[PDB]
Amino acid sequence: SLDIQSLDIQCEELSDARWAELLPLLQQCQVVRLDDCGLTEARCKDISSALRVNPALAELNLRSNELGDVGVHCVLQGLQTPSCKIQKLSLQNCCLTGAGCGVLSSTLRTLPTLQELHLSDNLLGDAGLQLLCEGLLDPQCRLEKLQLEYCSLSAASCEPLASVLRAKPDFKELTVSNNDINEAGVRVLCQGLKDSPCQLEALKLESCGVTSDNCRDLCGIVASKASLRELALGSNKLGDVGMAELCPGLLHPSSRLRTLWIWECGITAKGCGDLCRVLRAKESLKELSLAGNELGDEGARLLCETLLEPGCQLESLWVKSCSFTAACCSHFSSVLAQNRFLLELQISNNRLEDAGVRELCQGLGQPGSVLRVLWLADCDVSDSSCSSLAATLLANHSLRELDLSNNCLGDAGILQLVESVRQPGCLLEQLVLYDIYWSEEMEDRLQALEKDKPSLRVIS
Amino acid sequence: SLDIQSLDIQCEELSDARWAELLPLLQQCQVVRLDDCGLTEARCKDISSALRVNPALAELNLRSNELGDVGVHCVLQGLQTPSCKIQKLSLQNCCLTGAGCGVLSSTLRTLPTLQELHLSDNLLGDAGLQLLCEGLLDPQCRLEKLQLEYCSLSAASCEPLASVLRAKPDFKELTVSNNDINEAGVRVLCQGLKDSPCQLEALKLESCGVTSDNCRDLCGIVASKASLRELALGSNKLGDVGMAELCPGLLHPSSRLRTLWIWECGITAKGCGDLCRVLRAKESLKELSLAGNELGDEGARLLCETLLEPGCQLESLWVKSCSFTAACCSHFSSVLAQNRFLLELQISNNRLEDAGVRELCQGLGQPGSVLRVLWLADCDVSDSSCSSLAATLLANHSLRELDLSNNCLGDAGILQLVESVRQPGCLLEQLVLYDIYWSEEMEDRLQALEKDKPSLRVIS
Amino acid sequence: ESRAKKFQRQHMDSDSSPSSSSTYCNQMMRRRNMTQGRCKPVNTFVHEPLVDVQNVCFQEKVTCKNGQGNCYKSNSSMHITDCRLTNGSRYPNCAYRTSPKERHIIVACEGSPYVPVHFDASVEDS
Amino acid sequence: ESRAKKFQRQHMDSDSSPSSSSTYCNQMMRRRNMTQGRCKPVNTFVHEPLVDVQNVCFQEKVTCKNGQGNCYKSNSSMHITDCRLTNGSRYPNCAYRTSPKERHIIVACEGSPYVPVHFDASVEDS
Repeated sequence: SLDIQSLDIQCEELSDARWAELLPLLQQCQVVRLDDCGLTEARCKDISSALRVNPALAELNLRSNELGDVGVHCVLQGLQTPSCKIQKLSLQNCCLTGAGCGVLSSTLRTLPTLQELHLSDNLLGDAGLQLLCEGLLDPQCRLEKLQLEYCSLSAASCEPLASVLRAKPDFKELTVSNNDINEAGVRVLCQGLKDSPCQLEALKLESCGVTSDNCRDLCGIVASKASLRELALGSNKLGDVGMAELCPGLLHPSSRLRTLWIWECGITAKGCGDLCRVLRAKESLKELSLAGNELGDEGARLLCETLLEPGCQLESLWVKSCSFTAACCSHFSSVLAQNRFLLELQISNNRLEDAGVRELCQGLGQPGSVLRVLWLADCDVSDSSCSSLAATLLANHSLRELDLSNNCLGDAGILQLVESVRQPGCLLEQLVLYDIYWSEEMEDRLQALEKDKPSLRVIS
Repeated sequence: SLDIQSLDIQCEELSDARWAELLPLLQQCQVVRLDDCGLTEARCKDISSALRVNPALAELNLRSNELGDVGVHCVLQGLQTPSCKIQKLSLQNCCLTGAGCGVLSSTLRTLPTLQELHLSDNLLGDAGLQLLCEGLLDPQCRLEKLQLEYCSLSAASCEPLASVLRAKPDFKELTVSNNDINEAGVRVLCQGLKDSPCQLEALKLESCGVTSDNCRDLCGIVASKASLRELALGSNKLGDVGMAELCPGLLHPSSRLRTLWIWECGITAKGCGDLCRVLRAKESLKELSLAGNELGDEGARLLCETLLEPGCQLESLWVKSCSFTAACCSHFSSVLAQNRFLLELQISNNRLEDAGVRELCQGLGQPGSVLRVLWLADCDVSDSSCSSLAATLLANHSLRELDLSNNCLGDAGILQLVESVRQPGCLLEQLVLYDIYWSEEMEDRLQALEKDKPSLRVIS
Repeated sequence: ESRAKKFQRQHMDSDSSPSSSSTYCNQMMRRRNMTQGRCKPVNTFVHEPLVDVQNVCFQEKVTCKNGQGNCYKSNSSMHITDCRLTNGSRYPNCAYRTSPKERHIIVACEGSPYVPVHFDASVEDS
Repeated sequence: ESRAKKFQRQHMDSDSSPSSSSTYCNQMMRRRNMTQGRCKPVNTFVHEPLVDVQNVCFQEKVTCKNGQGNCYKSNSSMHITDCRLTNGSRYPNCAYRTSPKERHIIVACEGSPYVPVHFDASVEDS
């Protein structure tokens, strides 16, 4: 037999009466998530007792509760019975401090089933982190995934983390985004990964003070870890020079990196050129974010050129806020008309205008087009554009999701979209319309449409 | 706020008190599965009344309970509320008959949120099915996925269904496996599809009396539905001539078929060669089963040649019971050493022998190899290839799952495996060892391995 | 849910301090159901009494961004917090930058009673 | 769970008819926990009283498939059902062909009491 139960509560105030009703579920569920539910120390003692008797528990997520160091202590005590099989634990945003790290460190020595630990948004500091790493070095610690985003860590934390990476051949994911670990901290971690036999799958160092020179360090990692699937380096001053030092590693035959997150990295049309050589050579690279880089219309041309030749098998391109204008849209139009791999284009927050959007609609309207998701939020789309969009919604049949949020539409534009989406032959599943003013009359028509066609989700 | 709860019970006898404790969860859960739990009529009125006050319900699965036409009728009334949002409903193996199809059909007209309906393993018969299609035809019926396996349908059921397909532009999945709809029924179904504007995603017609001539009908479906992702035609007498008729459609520029399931279709090396023309030309084909076809070593050679050419990006190959010998192993060995797309190889039930297995190990042990899952059950493997298997489990680091079920391994060979998999350096996550005899002492050792290294699941 | 109650859900936070901390938007965007299905890209919360925001409907008439007539700019600057999705965010991980400030607000107003149903813009004119 | 109780779970079905229907294996492989994580590819159930299978441990000693000594072939042919996973099955959808037959069984025996802990094979010698 099999009996699998899960409980996932978010952003609810839980009365004493509801809490009493939940306790037997806490004793039974494989998965318990109680996110932003106002949990206090006293509830942490109930949680502790319930988990002591739960032989089924594999996942516990208490993020965004003011547990504090005392609260976390009580919850960890609940994991210390011989029956505990927890595999995943999140204590993100739980008011945990350096003062709670001793108790977490000792616990982590005694939970060999535990594979994933989320400690982000907790003020741990370097001393707490160092104390933690002592537990993590224990042969009984079998952690594979560790998230330490916004933990108040500096370069002093990187030596301890490098030592944990060296000790764990089974390590899969490290996130240290939003800690000012800086050039020396990034170098020390990279050496740690290079030294380690771990088949690492994901590394995230976004907003870490990663520098252009650190791209030589990361080059080494991308060249060295054929297991690496995801590399996220957004909000660092990498520059075109950084791209030039990274791209050699990305071009190694052994690299099969799937996802590259380099939004807001100081990249321009020139680094975009370096990346286009990678796109053309590496069909493994499926998802690319260049959002918030000043690529301009020349960056867009270079990307689209590569997207129009055999080689590139990119599936999702995120190019929101890239300083694109209407003048790049004939190139993206050809891409949508011809490229059979690209399924998702996020081009929000670009001044494409009605002219540019109209051109996109022309390419996507061509028979044989495959695009599934198109994000066109804040692209200066007016009611003019809506006739083109309405036509494309009936001519194209691959699109499943369309985002038009935060554009200057009103009732007349939306009416035209409605007249297309209402039809049985329109197969659109999601239409995103945040931040758009429509009348109470349009609101009712939308609610009517929702009710008459529940397969279409209209989000606002 | 969000409150998402689920309950999933399979193969469990539920006392009147256990049932009393569960029933409140039926009022709250987004997903309710109660599979083979001895459900009765009395329990159906309970379910009905509980579900009527559930505003979260998206999925209801009551498979393998003897509900009967009456039980089912009861449950369905629980679903007729103005806030019903049910999207998926399974009544598979529930003792429904044609007698209960009237009410089901009428109920189907009243649930526009319903997208997916499983009716497999119910003796519906042609008359019952025709009564259902009357419901399905209602423009208020918004079903996109319908499974009717083992429903006692004949060719007479295919024009009713063809009419439904013609009526539904949003239709996605049709399964009619294990009904003798035969050459004529298959033709009629394909015509309904060709005529339909549906962007169909999955078509399953396994054990349906599909003929070689029918492959010309199917060829037209594959050529004309660019949305098609999965085509399942196993256990049909397609033959090499059928394969040759399918190939032109599979080779169509527009086709992006992802999954092709043609196990036990009378295919030999001849049809295999025609199929290898499709594989080398269509990188979109990711999963292929030819299990149970007599391909022989020539068929293996053709597949391996194709897997060593650029355009083939197959990720999973299922060639269990394909009359391969140890002679095919040098070909597969080169694939494992050189190919960078293939992640899963099922080669069970082939006379590979110890010699053939060591050769595979040589290939997998090579630097740069990527395979994740290897099934070698019943491949005449003995203790003599265990030093090779043990060595590979340390030299290769991509493999995550290994199936050695139903081989002639003893304590000595198993011990060599344990010696490898116990090491922190070994990143295997699943080891399958069904029908293998080991001592009480080996049993103790394996149970300890399980406790001591819980990231590794040993299955038997 | 009226667009009037929706305006309250998405834009009113009377009882909170003006000086929002760096984690306010991640919390509030979630609590007020603007991160379900898709992450709302930008949103503004107003830290003023509900009646004060409602009165704006009787203050200076201005043109809405979409060219409709019935928007109104507040007489006075109000304590607001802007929430803006980061350029790295990917559903279901919606991260927001929090920016509290004092600005005039522009809302659209509709109905009987005549009430805010849309947050149009904020204006820094001092 | 002891090895002996494992053997009862995986291979004993004393109470059911020898003439298993086409759906027997689908039901039984699931109920007896042999479709968790991975579908067991082949299995045999014995439709004889537990004492009859236990008696095999005291019959003809034969070599086990893997070369161990303590396997026993039953003097009598017994009512069995073979369950074999179809060639198209893919976890979690485990489908089985059901084949009822009469055959001698070979089991491994261990312990005190000396009981069946492993189903080794069936034999057709007549």
